Amino acid sequence: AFSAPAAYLTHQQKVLRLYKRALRHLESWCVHRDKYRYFACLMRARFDEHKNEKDMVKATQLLRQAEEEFWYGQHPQPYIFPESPGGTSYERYECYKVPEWCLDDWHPSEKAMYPDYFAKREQWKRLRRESWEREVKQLQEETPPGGPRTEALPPARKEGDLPPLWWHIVTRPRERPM
Amino acid sequence: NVLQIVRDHWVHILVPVGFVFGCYLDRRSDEKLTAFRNKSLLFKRELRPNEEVTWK
Amino acid sequence: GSTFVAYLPDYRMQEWARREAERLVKYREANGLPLMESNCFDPNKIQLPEDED
Amino acid sequence: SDAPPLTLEAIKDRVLYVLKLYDKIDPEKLSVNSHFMKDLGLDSLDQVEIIMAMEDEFGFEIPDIDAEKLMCPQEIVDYIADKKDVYE
Amino acid sequence: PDSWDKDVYPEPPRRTPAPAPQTSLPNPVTYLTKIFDLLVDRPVTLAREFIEQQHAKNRYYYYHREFRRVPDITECEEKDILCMFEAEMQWRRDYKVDQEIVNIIQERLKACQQREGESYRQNCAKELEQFTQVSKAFQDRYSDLGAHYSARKCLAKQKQRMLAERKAAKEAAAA
Amino acid sequence: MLKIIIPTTMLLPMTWMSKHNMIWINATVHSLLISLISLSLLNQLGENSLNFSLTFFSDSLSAPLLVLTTWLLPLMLMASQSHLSKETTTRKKLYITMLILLQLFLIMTFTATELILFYILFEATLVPTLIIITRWGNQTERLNAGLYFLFYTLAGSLPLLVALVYIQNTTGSLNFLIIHYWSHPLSNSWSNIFMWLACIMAFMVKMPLYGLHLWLPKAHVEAPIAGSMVLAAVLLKLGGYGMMRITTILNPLTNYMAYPFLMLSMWGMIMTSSICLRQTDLKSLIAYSSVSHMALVIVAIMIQTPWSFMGATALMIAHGLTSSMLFCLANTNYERVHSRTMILARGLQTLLPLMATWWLVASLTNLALPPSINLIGELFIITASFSWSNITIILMGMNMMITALYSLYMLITTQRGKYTHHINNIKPSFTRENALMALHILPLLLLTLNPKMILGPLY
Amino acid sequence: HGKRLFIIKPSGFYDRRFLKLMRFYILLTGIPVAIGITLVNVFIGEAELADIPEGYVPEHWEYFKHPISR
Ligand SMILES: CCCCCCCCCCCCCCCCC[C@@H](O)O[C@H](CO[C@H](O)CCCCCCCCCCCCCCC)COP(=O)(O)OCC[N+](C)(C)C
Ligand SMILES: CCCCCCCCCCCCCCCCC[C@@H](O)O[C@H](CO[C@H](O)CCCCCCCCCCCCCCC)COP(=O)(O)OCC[N+](C)(C)C
Ligand SMILES: CCCCCCCC/C=C/CCCCCCCC(=O)OC[C@H](COP(=O)(O)OCCN)OC(=O)CCCCCCC/C=C/CCCCCCCC
Ligand SMILES: CCCCCCCCCCCC(=O)SCCNC(=O)CCNC(=O)[C@H](O)C(C)(C)COP(=O)(O)O
Repeated sequence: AFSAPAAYLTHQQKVLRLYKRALRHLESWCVHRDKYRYFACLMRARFDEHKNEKDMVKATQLLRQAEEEFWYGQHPQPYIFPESPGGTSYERYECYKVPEWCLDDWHPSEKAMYPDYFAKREQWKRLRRESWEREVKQLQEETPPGGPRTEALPPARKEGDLPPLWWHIVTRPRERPM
Repeated sequence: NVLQIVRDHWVHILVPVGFVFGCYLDRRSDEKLTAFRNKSLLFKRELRPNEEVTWK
Repeated sequence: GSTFVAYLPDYRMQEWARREAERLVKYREANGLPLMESNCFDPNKIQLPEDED
Repeated sequence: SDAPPLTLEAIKDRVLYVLKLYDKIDPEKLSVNSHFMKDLGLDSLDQVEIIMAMEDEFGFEIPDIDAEKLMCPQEIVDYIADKKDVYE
Repeated sequence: PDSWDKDVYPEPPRRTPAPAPQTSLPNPVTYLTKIFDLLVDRPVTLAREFIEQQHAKNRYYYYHREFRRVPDITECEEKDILCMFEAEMQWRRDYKVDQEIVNIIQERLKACQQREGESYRQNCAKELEQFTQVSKAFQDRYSDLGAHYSARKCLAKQKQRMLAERKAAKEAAAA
Repeated sequence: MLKIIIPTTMLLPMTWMSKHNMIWINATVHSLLISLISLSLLNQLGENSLNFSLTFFSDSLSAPLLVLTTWLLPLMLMASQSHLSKETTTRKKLYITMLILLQLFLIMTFTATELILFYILFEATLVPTLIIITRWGNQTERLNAGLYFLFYTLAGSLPLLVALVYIQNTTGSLNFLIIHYWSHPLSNSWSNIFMWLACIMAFMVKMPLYGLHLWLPKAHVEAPIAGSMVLAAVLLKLGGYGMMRITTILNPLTNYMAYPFLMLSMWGMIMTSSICLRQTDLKSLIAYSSVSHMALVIVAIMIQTPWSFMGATALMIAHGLTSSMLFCLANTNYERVHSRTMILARGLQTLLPLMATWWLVASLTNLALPPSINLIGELFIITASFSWSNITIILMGMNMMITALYSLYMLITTQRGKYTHHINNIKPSFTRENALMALHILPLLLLTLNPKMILGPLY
Repeated sequence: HGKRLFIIKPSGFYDRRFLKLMRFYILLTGIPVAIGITLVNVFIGEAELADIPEGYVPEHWEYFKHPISR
């Protein structure tokens, strides 16, 4: 989720993803641990048989054919972690995620409470104002001509520099704000 | 301060003056529809010892 | 305004109608009359046109 | 909830625990910064099985794109700390 | 209570059985209702007495309005607007009175259905027939007039019904 | 009746002689006082009417509409106070003058003992609305919307004047009282058919009827907040009032005549409620919901039974208040976002909780939740239609379901979910806006305690 | 444990202020009205139906029961 995506998925990426999906769905099928371990090792062994195959056409024939088998026995109700995109608590706490700039709209009587927090916030705002002005030039000079080719950002290269476009990545609300 | 706040707050008096004027005009227009006063079949009534009109 | 609307006098005559109906039914039951009549107006004062067809 | 506020020490301890119960690695040779491909001679399938164990240990599953480019216990701990917003 | 007439809304004598304790165990209902009386009914009763003596210290009366009888729409000329106005007002008042009469009969029916409980199908035949009769009468007078109803429309409906009745009677006699 | 009219006229010199920074304060206070004065008219009789004079009378159909018309002006002033801040004093005074003139025309329209006076004022209300729409409008299509609104109305109403003058030439009077007492049946003739059409289509266009409803989305979307409020709350009810007043002469021709309209409205409520489901605009969605409600009111008036009339009156009042509240909420969102599209600003409940509560209450009262007067009118009209025909309920059923859907849809798209990350100019809701919503919503929940006060003359 | 973290939330000052103002004004007018209604009901109210004396005609406001209505 954090890393930028690639222009495509290689054959080894596809086989690894298929291995991951198949092993997760077999764990969903095999509730008990010993049965799952035995069948997972049997599946791993079966998987490793075609490991040294060099024919690309044959390589294409492998896995895609397996994918059809995976689709046939894909356990229509697989196990999903609670916070995963299919879990029962996927977006439970998105309603508690309040943006940071909202604090700029607080009444002064409210800002009277928590003064140290707002002082540190002012220091953060100063740092952002300087760093963004540096980052604009840094990204303008480092970006390839004709526009970027991959949505990955370069790190900071000087001493006082900060990572470009950092304000909204560092200032995430929290995973569980309340 | 009187004679100073008046020049700025004189406008407020207008709506109530319009209301009392409208009430007076309503009564005056009412005064012209008395042709059937104390003459309706449902309310023929004999006047009181010190009464001149049933309603004004 | 809500208080004024709540305590508006009975110009719709609902309690008046209830008392009128109460007195009327009290009288009708005693006389043995059959409650409310089918005809809204007395037929003796209605002059139908004779058909002769 | 009543969940203790887990820290970096606890995360790293549990990571190394899971890795030492991985019998394909002898415990006395691994380290915090030890690589998976070269320092331990593990297959890519072994790495994704390590990812399986991590996901089943911490109760959350890592996306495949991030998982496939995790080769050290230290960077795995750093990633999971970033996900869980760990202070110290 | 004297607030309402007993003949208009009749009620049975309301015979009630006597307590027959077949066991020596003290039932909770009697003690519970006694403590309820002591803690609730007495303070409410004294508050009511205070309010009643406060009311008696100031006394005033209001009188039910009485209306004269006015010639109806049948004693009105075809274009004479004053008598038609008076007749329309009288007809509307009579319509309101009939609505209240039907309301009273429906109240009687509902009270019977609740009071006689499980044997409501037999012990409320009198009220059912009473409501059937009054509903038949009321429906004949005003059912199809609709919105913008008037005394003239009601009179026309009555005339149509009575010509139909007269034709039916003549045909039956001459059958 | 002049005790209400004269203060409304005096509102103009008071506004124009006001200090440059005291117009809003003076206008709101005196408008609220005039509204309080209007409350006296509510105490109606079961007898004929409140005939004040030869020119004006009151009725329990006219009294709730008059009270609502008077109450709407302070709300419109408070809503307009925001976006007219950077505006010269003369033009703000002109805006207030136009609002006052609109109120005066509506007040004289609703009493109107005579039909030609009613028509004159009914069409006099058109000019201030047109000027408000085409002058203080944001987009470039306000001119086209004003043209549509003017010409639909005039095309509908020009035959009405000819029909009225013909009716006076034949009968001899256009007075409401005389017409009611001297009503005579209309023979089923081609000339009578066209007279019926001329008498009905003018009020049908302003409801508006499903076939003729195009002007309304344009006029509502392009008008300012005060214009939208006055269009949705009062101006749509003029057609219903006119139909209820003029239908007496029409019988017995209405039964045969009513079928094209009954079918158009019963299918158009479904069509517009379904259109509401796929909309990218708040204002258009509210406009189509208004069209559906007024189609139901058309059905109620055309059935022409007592329960139909009571339901139509209650539904008109409830819809006026609810639609004004909905437009106010949409305008509060727009003044922050400047986009007026639902899908852009999302998750506003997290940022504005009290405003989200107001949204919930408005959507619930638009949904016709009992025992609100919205459902009172809904149920009375539905029962009358069922007595008219046992099949109508099916259509009505669909309508209810669809209504609820889009209502909650509008509640879910803008208030629930995740707030858009980029928008950062969402400031806390002002006291003025919260007061506006409270003053919109409290009368509904007060009126549900006394429904007979808005059930019309056939109660 | 001293792990008290800061809770970022929108400013509720204005909503609370509006609610307090609305309650204050509504009560400011309703409490006197409620007190007056209670005093009228307890002390003066609840007239009881009578018969019109012969030769006397009542005034228009004497046909109502509640004193406030009269
Ligand atoms: C914040 C959380 C809650 C705190 C508050 C708790 C207290 C809750 C109590 C509030 C409501 C709960 C229900 C209690 C109801 C008791 C009062 C009720 O009985 O009075 C009603 C009275 O209410 C009024 O009838 C309705 C209000 C009037 C509405 C007019 C609107 C106000 C004008 C503003 C402009 C209009 C805009 C819209 C144009 C149409 C009904 O009276 P009614 O049974 O009949 O007879 C009264 C006695 N008589 C016989 C002597 C006459
Ligand atoms: C576009 C969005 C909606 C706009 C509004 C639409 C609503 C207005 C439509 C008007 C409804 C019908 C008008 C006339 C209805 C009369 C009844 C007729 O349809 O039934 C038969 C009539 O037969 C035929 O219909 C004759 C008329 C045929 C010519 C009419 C054109 C038909 C389609 C045109 C529709 C276009 C409307 C819009 C124009 C711009 C009955 O036969 P008959 O017993 O002999 O006549 C009885 C009437 N009498 C007693 C007066 C003699
Ligand atoms: C969409 C609205 C519905 C339109 C339905 C029909 C559209 C097609 C009609 C186009 C216009 C036709 C113009 C000529 C119509 C002639 C009708 C007529 O003359 O009847 C007048 C009739 C009797 O005539 P006399 O000679 O005086 O009687 C003596 C012998 N009995 O008297 C009247 O009732 C006068 C009333 C004026 C009739 C109205 C004419 C216009 C059409 C009716 C309105 C319908 C269109 C409304 C437009 C909708 C836009 C929102
Ligand atoms: C319960 C649901 C049922 C699911 C059905 C699943 C079907 C399983 C059977 C599929 C058979 C196959 O192996 S699919 C055959 C696909 N072709 C190849 O595997 C050729 C070269 N292999 C690679 O390149 C890999 O990456 C590898 C070397 C293994 C590791 O790589 P690392 O060194 O970079 O970790």
